[PDB]
Amino acid sequence: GGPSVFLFPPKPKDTLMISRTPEVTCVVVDVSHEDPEVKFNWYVDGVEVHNAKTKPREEQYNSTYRVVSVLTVLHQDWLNGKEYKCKVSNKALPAPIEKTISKAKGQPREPQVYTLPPSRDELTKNQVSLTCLVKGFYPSDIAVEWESNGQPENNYKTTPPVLDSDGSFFLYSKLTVDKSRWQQGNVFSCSVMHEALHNHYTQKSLSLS
Amino acid sequence: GGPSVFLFPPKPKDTLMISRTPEVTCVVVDVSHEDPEVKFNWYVDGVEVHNAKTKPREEQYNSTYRVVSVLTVLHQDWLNGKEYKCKVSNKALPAPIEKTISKAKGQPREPQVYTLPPSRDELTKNQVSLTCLVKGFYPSDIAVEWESNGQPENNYKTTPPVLDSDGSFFLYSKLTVDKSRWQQGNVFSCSVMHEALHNHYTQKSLSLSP
Amino acid sequence: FNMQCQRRFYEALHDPNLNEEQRNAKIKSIRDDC
Amino acid sequence: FNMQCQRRFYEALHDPNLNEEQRNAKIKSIRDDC
Ligand SMILES: *[C@@H]1O[C@H](CO[C@H]2O[C@@H](C)[C@@H](O)[C@@H](O)[C@@H]2O)[C@@H](O[C@@H]2O[C@H](CO)[C@@H](O[C@@H]3O[C@H](CO[C@@H]4O[C@H](CO)[C@@H](O)[C@H](O)[C@@H]4O)[C@@H](O)[C@H](O[C@H]4O[C@H](CO)[C@@H](O)[C@H](O)[C@@H]4O)[C@@H]3O)[C@H](O)[C@H]2NC(C)=O)[C@H](O)[C@H]1NC(C)=O
Ligand SMILES: *[C@@H]1O[C@H](CO[C@H]2O[C@@H](C)[C@@H](O)[C@@H](O)[C@@H]2O)[C@@H](O[C@@H]2O[C@H](CO)[C@@H](O[C@@H]3O[C@H](CO[C@H]4O[C@H](CO)[C@@H](O)[C@H](O)[C@@H]4O)[C@@H](O)[C@H](O[C@H]4O[C@H](CO)[C@@H](O)[C@H](O)[C@@H]4O)[C@@H]3O)[C@H](O)[C@H]2NC(C)=O)[C@H](O)[C@H]1NC(C)=O
Repeated sequence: GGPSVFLFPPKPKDTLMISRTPEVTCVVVDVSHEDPEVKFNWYVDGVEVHNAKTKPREEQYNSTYRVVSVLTVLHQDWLNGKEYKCKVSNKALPAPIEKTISKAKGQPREPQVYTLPPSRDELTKNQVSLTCLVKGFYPSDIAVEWESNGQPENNYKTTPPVLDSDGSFFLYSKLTVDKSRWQQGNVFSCSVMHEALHNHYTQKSLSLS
Repeated sequence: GGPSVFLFPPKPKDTLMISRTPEVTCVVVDVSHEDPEVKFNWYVDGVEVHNAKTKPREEQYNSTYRVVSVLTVLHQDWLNGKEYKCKVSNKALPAPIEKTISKAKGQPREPQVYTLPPSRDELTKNQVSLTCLVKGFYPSDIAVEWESNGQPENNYKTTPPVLDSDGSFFLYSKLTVDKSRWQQGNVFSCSVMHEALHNHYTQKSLSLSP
Repeated sequence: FNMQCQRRFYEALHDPNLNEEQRNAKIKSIRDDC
Repeated sequence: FNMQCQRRFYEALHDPNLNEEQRNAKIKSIRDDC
């Protein structure tokens, strides 16, 4: 067989907010119980770097092993196309495995946010859904969140980026609330974080006139 | 080394509309040139069947092979949880590979359909989006379409079912139109087909009213 | 589509009166009928 | 979250006057400041 490798990109919100810390993660699965020594080699646009933080291996219930190296990156570097290569070297492997990832190439496109109130037919229920349509953005890397009264509402579920017919993406975010909170006229806001948004952020409120 | 196998379920609409013909598909990749013989064996809840239609292999561009067998199924049978096992036998196989798939288990839940008109902020554009939130259904097998004036509208795009916090799924369908058609008061319908819908069908209309 | 066949189908499929055999038989008939 | 650091960050990020080296430097600074 052979241990396997998967390279994971940073979280959209991590690359956009200067507060957060974006990291590219390198995972190694099917790591042999007898030859568990795993060595990582990280490279940015060719040049090797050494500030990756490798975590202690861990036997997986299927009696194998799993090792993970986390490379912290620069929001700019990721946003600027820089390429991140992870090179895994192990015994049970003829030659070190290599995986490379970078941000999607292509003209970014500022997203448009629209807040839709619940359908009338839904007011018969005890909870109603507030929708936040986010369309025409690119690349698909994006982060949607809801809040009210400054506080974050967490009972929401965003769909994953869907490719539209014009080559851009669009998704929808459904926040679920108590009819009571809604009809009471409270104000909710859908915030979107994207690279093509001024200051990588925007908001749209939603309530009952 | 040895051929790989993938079993694909029928299309939601094919198991729900009595018109169509639902089929489970067995695909085999990695067949070898000198070791090219593929034998399929189909089973429904254990019992073998012999009405699968195997297609002519096709030498893959990556120098390997791809053979497919299509088994026509019974709408009911699938909708009832029957199990479809495909058994692929080849020489490069120590032992025949088996794959089984069936409808997702769990109590069906009737989807709720709500139509949302465009956001006000969108009326500054020449094309607006008519949204169709479909929620709380189970299983994820579902089919949404749009229409108007009895005719089907095709400039829409549906999101894949998303797992909600209550174990059920929900999705959204965005039909895009010319502001003119919408403001002119035309009436559009979002139609949903699901096993948990009376007659596997339902629709909700959307137009101008304000 | 032929909403009537879709109805006869649904009906059959959920007829608590028939058994697997009868069901399949009744469904099939609606299939060929349209 | 500081709405100000996000502003200085976006700012520095698209400053057409700074080069890769300077930008990094200016950005890092914004990072350490908050
Ligand atoms: C031994 O057990 C390992 C760990 O298993 C535990 O965790 C889960 C995986 C469950 O199985 C659980 O029951 C076990 O306790 C197995 O590791 C997995 O191995 C598979 C096979 O390669 C990996 O599959 C990949 O999955 C990713 C999805 O990534 C997800 O990321 C999140 C974080 O963001 C993780 O938290 C999730 O767990 C996922 O890992 C895919 O992106 C990736 O796709 C690519 O390869 C496939 C190959 O066909 C292609 O089809 C695609 O197009 C892509 O190219 C791939 O499917 C999975 O990530 C591993 N899980 C972990 C935690 O690393 C191991 O496989 C198993 N081995 C044996 C012999 O049993
Ligand atoms: C030889 O070439 C075959 C064809 O390759 C494709 O891509 C390029 C490179 C060309 O060669 C083209 O001819 C062709 O388009 C390879 O076959 C492919 O093999 C992969 C696995 O190696 C198969 O992946 C599996 O696909 C399932 C879904 O695929 C769907 O999408 C494709 C294209 O959109 C359709 O053709 C299919 O009909 C399907 O609709 C997917 O479900 C599988 O899931 C994987 O992940 C889950 C995670 O849990 C895991 O459980 C599962 O086991 C899989 O790991 C999987 O991704 C792919 O279907 C197959 N393609 C076709 C067209 O059959 C062949 O590998 C290659 N071999 C070599 C040695 O080169």
